[PDB]
Amino acid sequence: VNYTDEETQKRKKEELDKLMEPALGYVTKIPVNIPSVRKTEISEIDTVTDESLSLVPNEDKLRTIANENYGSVVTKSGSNTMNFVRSGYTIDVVHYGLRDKGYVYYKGVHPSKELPKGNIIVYQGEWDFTSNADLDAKRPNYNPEFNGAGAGQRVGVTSADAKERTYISKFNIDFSNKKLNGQLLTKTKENQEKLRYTVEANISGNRFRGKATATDKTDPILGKDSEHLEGGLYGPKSEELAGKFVAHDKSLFAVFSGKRGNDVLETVKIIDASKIDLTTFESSELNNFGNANVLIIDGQKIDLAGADFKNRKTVDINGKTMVAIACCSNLEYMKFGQLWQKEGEQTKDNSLFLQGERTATDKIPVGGNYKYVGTWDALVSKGTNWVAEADNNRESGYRSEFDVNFGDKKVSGKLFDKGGIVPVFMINADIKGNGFTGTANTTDTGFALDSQHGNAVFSDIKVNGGFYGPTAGELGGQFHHKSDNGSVGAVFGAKRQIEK
Repeated sequence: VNYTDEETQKRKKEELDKLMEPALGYVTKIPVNIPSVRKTEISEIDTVTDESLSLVPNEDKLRTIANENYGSVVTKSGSNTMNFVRSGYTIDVVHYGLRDKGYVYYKGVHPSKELPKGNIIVYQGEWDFTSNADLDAKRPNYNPEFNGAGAGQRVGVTSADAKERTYISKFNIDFSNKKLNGQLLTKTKENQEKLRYTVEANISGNRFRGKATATDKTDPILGKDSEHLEGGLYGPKSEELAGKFVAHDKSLFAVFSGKRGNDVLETVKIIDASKIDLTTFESSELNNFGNANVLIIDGQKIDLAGADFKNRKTVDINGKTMVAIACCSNLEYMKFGQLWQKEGEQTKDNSLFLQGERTATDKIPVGGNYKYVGTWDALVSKGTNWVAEADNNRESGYRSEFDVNFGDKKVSGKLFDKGGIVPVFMINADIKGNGFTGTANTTDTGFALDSQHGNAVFSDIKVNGGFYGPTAGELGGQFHHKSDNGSVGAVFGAKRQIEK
């Protein structure tokens, strides 16, 4: 007697919804019937959190079982075609019995921060799948598409088990409308194509959510619809994509990849996510999927939302205990602050970070003058340390104030020390697209590190920033510099104002 958990129809839906959460990648186990049961659904769908394309998800765990049973592992990843994504399988091809057969996966690297500006862009690639296992269903003993007999009855069938067929994918991405359509086809040895799924999805950030409609509902294996297709663009300028879908009855798990051609396209920033190392004052990029209220550290999520003005978040990731101070509550489409690993009594690898969801270029105001008001975080190093930390005091806190002239395409900013009446930094930038670029300067004489005490002087430090939100109602930016006569790293964000 096989006793299992009674999963409500509600519970089943919620289960699939969790699979829609963006990630660098996903991997699944190929179902294998235990001798007791007759049906094994696709169940253990795990996220991929490692950031190296050479690492094949769970191949290590499979090679372990394979060697003991003297099996033979074969891996298909598309590594000879793709530069930023990997997809396919790792399979024990001489599999028999009840041991593990393998895994189906996709993973990607450098979640895209720039998309092509518009038009319809073709992406071509491949796809793969594993089915579930079901004795009490459909599947004929002879299946002209798959090698051998009984395919899909006691063990899940995969694209690896296909007879002289290739599995090709084609996508049209409408970047103007952030829509995506696609076809998943099979091609036989006689160059004859057969459509198996059509794909439709909506782009948000660098991710897409949608559905896969089965072409042939009489198909014993590839015949069920999916209301749960998710994937993402990868590569610095969306050179490639990858994703998955799960059939609504969990009878199929499919992965797909895609790569656009060599035609050079004009791109636009959709996402800002970078960090400044408060030791080297170098800037490095962070993974991000289009949500600025989520920080991705080692492929795992940290929620930055909170009830206070700024919030301290502590999450344990890969043994490393991380702490992030995220500001601010009044900013809906951006976050900035401090990031470090808690030694427990120190801080390891201190850094500042900036994240934001860029405004659409055609939604940047063509004219007008507005005031932006927020805070900032910084660190200055010249013998001793000078710090600025985010606060809620608009009067005499670590204020950040901006006048934006959209007509003259100009941004002018001032960063104040606490209690100060004169800014310590003055920002002068030019608005280009949905961002701005310029310089940060101290006064001729600078500002005291604190009450013979050395003080900081900085000339023409490069400033990078962007406008965030539907109508650019928020802005933020960063700058950093390393030298022997003083170093600095700063991040700031501000909210557009109205007059009462």
